[PDB]
Amino acid sequence: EAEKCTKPNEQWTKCGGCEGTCAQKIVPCTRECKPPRCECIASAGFVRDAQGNCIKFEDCPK
Repeated sequence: EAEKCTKPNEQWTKCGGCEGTCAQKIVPCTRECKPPRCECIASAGFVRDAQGNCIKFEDCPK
């Protein structure tokens, strides 16, 4: 209910900062969040690729 971005994955988020990976949907972070802006969404199922590219989880290697 907040697709105000362009390319897939990168979607609007009210709290940026840290995210998830192909091994940790949620990464610990004493900080809080980055200002509202287009970015990845771990709470949805998106992870960060070694190429620093946010991609769905099913888009991971074997």
